[PDB]
Amino acid sequence: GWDMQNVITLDTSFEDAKTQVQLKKIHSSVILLYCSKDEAVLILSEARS
Amino acid sequence: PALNIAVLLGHSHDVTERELRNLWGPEQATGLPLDVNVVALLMNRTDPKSLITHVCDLMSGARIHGLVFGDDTDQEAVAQMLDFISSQTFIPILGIHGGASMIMADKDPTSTFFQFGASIQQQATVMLKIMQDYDWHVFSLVTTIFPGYRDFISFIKTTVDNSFVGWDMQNVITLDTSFEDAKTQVQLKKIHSSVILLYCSKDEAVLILSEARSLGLTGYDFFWIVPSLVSGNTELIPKEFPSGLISVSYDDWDYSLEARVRDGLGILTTAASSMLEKFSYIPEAKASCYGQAEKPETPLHTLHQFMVNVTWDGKDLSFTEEGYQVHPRLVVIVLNKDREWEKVGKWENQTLSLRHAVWPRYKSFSDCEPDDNHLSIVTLEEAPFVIVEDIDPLTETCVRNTVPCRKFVKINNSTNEGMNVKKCCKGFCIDILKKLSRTVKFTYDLYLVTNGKHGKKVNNVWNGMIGEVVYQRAVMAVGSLTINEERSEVVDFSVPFVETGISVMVSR
Amino acid sequence: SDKFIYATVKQSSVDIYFRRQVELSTMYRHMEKHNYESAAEAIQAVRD
Amino acid sequence: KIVNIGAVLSTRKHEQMFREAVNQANKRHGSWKIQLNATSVTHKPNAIQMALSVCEDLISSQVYAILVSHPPTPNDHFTPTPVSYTAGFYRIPVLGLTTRMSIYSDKSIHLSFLRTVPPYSHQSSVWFEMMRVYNWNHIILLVSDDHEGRAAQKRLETLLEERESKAEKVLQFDPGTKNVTALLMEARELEARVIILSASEDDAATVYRAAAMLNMTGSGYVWLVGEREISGNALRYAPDGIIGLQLINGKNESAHISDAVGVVAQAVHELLEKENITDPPRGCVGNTNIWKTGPLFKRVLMSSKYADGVTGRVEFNEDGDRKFANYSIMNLQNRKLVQVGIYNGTHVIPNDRKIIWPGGETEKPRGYQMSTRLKIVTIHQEPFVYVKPTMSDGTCKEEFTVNGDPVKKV
Amino acid sequence: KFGTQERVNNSNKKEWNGMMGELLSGQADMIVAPLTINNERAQYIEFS
Ligand SMILES: *[C@@H]1O[C@H](CO)[C@@H](O[C@@H]2O[C@H](CO)[C@@H](O)[C@H](O)[C@H]2NC(C)=O)[C@H](O)[C@H]1NC(C)=O
Ligand SMILES: *[C@@H]1O[C@H](CO)[C@@H](O[C@@H]2O[C@H](CO)[C@@H](O)[C@H](O)[C@H]2NC(C)=O)[C@H](O)[C@H]1NC(C)=O
Ligand SMILES: *[C@@H]1O[C@H](CO)[C@@H](O[C@@H]2O[C@H](CO)[C@@H](O)[C@H](O)[C@H]2NC(C)=O)[C@H](O)[C@H]1NC(C)=O
Ligand SMILES: *[C@@H]1O[C@H](CO)[C@@H](O)[C@H](O)[C@H]1NC(C)=O
Ligand SMILES: *[C@@H]1O[C@H](CO)[C@@H](O)[C@H](O)[C@H]1NC(C)=O
Ligand SMILES: *[C@@H]1O[C@H](CO)[C@@H](O)[C@H](O)[C@H]1NC(C)=O
Ligand SMILES: *[C@@H]1O[C@H](CO)[C@@H](O)[C@H](O)[C@H]1NC(C)=O
Ligand SMILES: *[C@@H]1O[C@H](CO)[C@@H](O)[C@H](O)[C@H]1NC(C)=O
Ligand SMILES: *[C@@H]1O[C@H](CO)[C@@H](O)[C@H](O)[C@H]1NC(C)=O
Ligand SMILES: *[C@@H]1O[C@H](CO)[C@@H](O)[C@H](O)[C@H]1NC(C)=O
Ligand SMILES: *[C@@H]1O[C@H](CO)[C@@H](O)[C@H](O)[C@H]1NC(C)=O
Ligand SMILES: *[C@@H]1O[C@H](CO)[C@@H](O)[C@H](O)[C@H]1NC(C)=O
Ligand SMILES: *[C@@H]1O[C@H](CO)[C@@H](O)[C@H](O)[C@H]1NC(C)=O
Repeated sequence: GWDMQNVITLDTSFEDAKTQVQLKKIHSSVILLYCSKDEAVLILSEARS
Repeated sequence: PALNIAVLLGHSHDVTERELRNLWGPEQATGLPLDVNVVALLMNRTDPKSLITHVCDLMSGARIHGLVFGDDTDQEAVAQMLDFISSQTFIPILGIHGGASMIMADKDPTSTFFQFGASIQQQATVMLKIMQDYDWHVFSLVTTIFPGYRDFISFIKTTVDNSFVGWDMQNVITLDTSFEDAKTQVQLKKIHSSVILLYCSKDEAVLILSEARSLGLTGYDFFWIVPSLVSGNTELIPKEFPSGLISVSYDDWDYSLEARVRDGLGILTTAASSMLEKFSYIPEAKASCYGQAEKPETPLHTLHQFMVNVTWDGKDLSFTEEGYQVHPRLVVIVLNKDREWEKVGKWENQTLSLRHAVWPRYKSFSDCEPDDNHLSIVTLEEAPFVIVEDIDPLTETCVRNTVPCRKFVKINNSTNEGMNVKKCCKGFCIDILKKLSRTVKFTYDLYLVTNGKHGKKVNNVWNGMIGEVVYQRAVMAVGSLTINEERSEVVDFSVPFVETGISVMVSR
Repeated sequence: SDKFIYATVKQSSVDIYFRRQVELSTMYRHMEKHNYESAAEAIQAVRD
Repeated sequence: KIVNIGAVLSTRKHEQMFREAVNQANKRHGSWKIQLNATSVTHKPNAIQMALSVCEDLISSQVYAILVSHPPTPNDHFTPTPVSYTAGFYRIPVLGLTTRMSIYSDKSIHLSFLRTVPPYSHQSSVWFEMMRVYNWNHIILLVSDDHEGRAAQKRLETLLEERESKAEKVLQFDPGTKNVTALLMEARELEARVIILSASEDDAATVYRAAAMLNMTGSGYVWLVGEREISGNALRYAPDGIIGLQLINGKNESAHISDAVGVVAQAVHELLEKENITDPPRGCVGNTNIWKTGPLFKRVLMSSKYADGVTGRVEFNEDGDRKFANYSIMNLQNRKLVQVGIYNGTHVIPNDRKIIWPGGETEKPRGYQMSTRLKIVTIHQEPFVYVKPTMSDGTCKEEFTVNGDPVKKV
Repeated sequence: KFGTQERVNNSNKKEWNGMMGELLSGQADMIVAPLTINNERAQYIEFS
């Protein structure tokens, strides 16, 4: 009974108008991330913000 | 008795002194016990020394018992100065246009200076009325340390706490400083899809809206409602203002300057007449501004308590204790797709009349994502499935388990046009539609069909809900719509969610 | 209907309960026009 | 190169010492780059005359800031209002030396106005600290209905909202009311015994006199007041044991002149290191446009921290008022004010003096006194609350149940 | 009246009437009566 809410792909930059309305769509308590370490740093900083 | 009223204006307007004098020539017994000797004057520019000298010369020479000041520039300081002058001369001054019309917060208790404007409280009331009329109950509140922000926030909180409407005020954000540096992005990033009441200055609203666009806060579903403070001069419009930026302001389109001067003269004349009926006579003006007269100088009778009960020819131009108009001429304007402030609604005798019954979607910018999750849905009233009722008398908004729906009701059979009245629709099909909106994640603009009745092909033309759907006037037809061979040929039906054949009912 | 008339005490807990309920709203609109000032008066009206 | 600074001052010797302070600041900073000229004007009895004089003398001299202070005459009915308006037309910053009214904190009215003394509303902050020190949670406000009382009330409630607590009652009376016994009688029936007053000297005297007759100044009551309520006529009728505040240098003209001149000189020097700086307007008549860098100059002034001031560390908050001022808490013991502690910038620190609370007792009175006479409300419900008319003697007939026990009636 | 939050005709202000208003306005310190416990009343006063 998995509940896979949404698939988010951050094709653009991690600070523009996109990847903000996309990242705000996360209402679940578990986030499965996939990226490089360098992109992970930026994505996690944005998520913390 | 003779009442001398002075009218000070600027060269920016084309009105002449002869026209100002002729404005008080209606000759239908405007003043029953008194006549008004209007004296006009035009000033090149407004500044402390020359303004004071002009007013003092008017009081000394013309012995004016009042004043009607109309400024051309946008100097908010002038109003304050006028108030000061009034407190030093007891001359009832009226702020008509320009800087003198910008509502000042706390006037001197001993000063008789009234303004033709709307305070921040009235603008906030109109904004909340817009939000209630368009069912934007959930909203945020972004303010800055601009003066008067505390009063705006306090009034918004008080009105929210003392209303039967939902008013889910999500959060209050106060950008102290460094909008782009830090400590402000964190606050602005927690604002979700909602209405954002913004209170700041125009040169600062530009920065705030630029940052909001950079944070993706200016989509189709974000409605920025702002007071007249940031809209300011309608002629100049920054490129950072999103289209659909709802604002409220004192109307400078319909309320002409001549009408303003006529209304001010009428207010002063009616107050003087009421004083004549109640008190003995018109108090003579002060001797002079200068000289340092040794006296308390407080007049035995003044017009302060007689401007609260004023009724001109047709309008009720009464003032409040603080000096605000009880019935201001407020207008709700939006920034349409042409990047020009287009008047939408008006605020008359404590009622907000809006042109657009349903809010039109405005493309905020050229690169905005297209509107695809918003659908237009037709519906026809059927007794068990779609029940259409009026708005709740208590909360003045659509009740629980019910959704807004605009019915195009004609004024009468005489006219060939009508108005869209926002009624409340419920029932089986409406519950199905609500569940579909929740599951498929789409928003809808429900509206009753007025062309036909359930659909029929007359002259190879479909009417009713089927006609609306086939002619692309709607995305879907939620209602008591029966699946048919011809209808399925014309439109695409979903799965039948209730079995409805044809059956015969007889009296037992 | 207009034949079976029923109500309760105006400005009381049951009035709030019927106002809050979502299904019974219709019959709430039936009671708002007949609500009595006090329970004793309503009981007397039921009695006669 | 020469930079003008204007000062509307009470007396000629004050203008002379202002010139001396300007010369000292010029020597300290260095007059090689910019020389600070100093023009001064004595106050005028007529407000219109003063608003004309600031245009003819200060504005026509192309000043950068105006330092305004109260006149020597004890009347203080918003004296800097002309200047703060006229120099507010061009957004020229105005420094208030000894004007503690709370109207000037409204930046929507006085567009360009700073001051080195906090307004009378910030005294409420001190009161809050006392509530944190002596653990008083139930209070009664007696603010006046004018702008000052409303501002003090708003500031105190804003402070209390952080504590998630509210004042028991906020009684408002119109300024200059001869009879105020109604509000005091309303206050007496409450539970809170911490009475906080914010009113002018005459209104404070009236409240003190009307509370003396009601025996509300006795033991168990504690009065917290400001500086106006323990100065002048209000001190003549002040109840003993009242606790009031006194600004350390609120009435000192020379220290405020010196520190204001120092901070404005530092701000001028800092401003003239920026680009596209615009000269101030010259003369009111014929110049209807605001000073372009006026708002920038005010923003510089509000963000400047004077290091060594005669009155202390000069710092302006967002409202342009003085921040972190020293309040000398005073208690009226034996018809004489004695300092029972001092409120520094953030905290109250007491001293060796013993506080004599109203009534003469030395132990700290409790915040309130719990009432054991509850006002009960009931509604006529037949099974629960039977209600019957009384007989002619004031009671109603005693009955008995089936068991013979008497029914208890009230 | 037992008590119900009603809109006063001026300024559209919520106000409690009856026992609820009497208790919240300080005129009474306790309500010993058949006062039903519900969510609407419990937000402003507290029941035993
Ligand atoms: C500041 O410079 C101005 C000249 O730019 C001086 O203003 C005049 O000074 C004389 C002598 O003090 C006065 O008699 C005049 O009345 C002033 N002119 C005006 C405005 O009427 C001013 O004195 C200089 N400040 C000082 C005292 O050094
Ligand atoms: C001040 O006002 C109060 C309240 O009105 C007065 O107190 C009572 O007022 C009623 C009338 O409302 C009188 O009938 C009573 O005799 C008053 N009782 C007293 C003496 O407290 C109070 O008298 C007024 N005081 C003055 C001097 O004006
Ligand atoms: C004076 O104001 C200061 C803040 O400016 C108060 O804060 C104290 O500052 C001293 C500086 O050495 C610290 O050691 C204390 O720890 C601070 N207060 C406490 C108790 O935390 C100070 O309380 C005020 N009065 C004093 C005692 O100077
Ligand atoms: C307005 O400008 C005109 C033309 O310069 C001048 O003659 C007139 O004196 C000015 N107004 C006044 C009365 O100051
Ligand atoms: C004053 O206000 C009253 C309110 O009823 C109104 O009836 C009356 O006409 C007003 N006074 C005038 C305009 O005579
Ligand atoms: C404005 O609307 C109110 C409410 O219907 C009404 O009482 C009032 O008379 C109206 N005023 C006018 C003259 O439009
Ligand atoms: C008036 O009503 C009739 C139907 O009785 C309709 O046919 C006619 O079009 C109406 N008038 C208009 C809208 O012109
Ligand atoms: C107009 O409205 C009136 C309201 O009574 C109605 O009786 C009439 O039939 C309508 N038609 C006309 C004459 O426009
Ligand atoms: C104190 O004052 C009150 C005012 O009503 C009075 O009733 C009481 O008797 C007085 N008590 C003393 C100390 O006599
Ligand atoms: C004012 O302050 C100065 C400097 O601290 C001091 O020399 C002077 O005595 C003070 N005057 C009064 C009366 O406070
Ligand atoms: C100062 O003004 C000049 C124009 O004279 C402008 O080019 C420059 O950018 C300004 N300095 C600032 C605000 O960066
Ligand atoms: C306040 O009081 C202290 C006592 O030592 C004094 O030294 C200091 O200058 C004052 N500071 C402020 C905040 O004015
Ligand atoms: C309006 O409210 C006041 C105060 O509750 C009340 O006295 C008055 O009767 C009300 N008027 C009507 C009929 O709504």
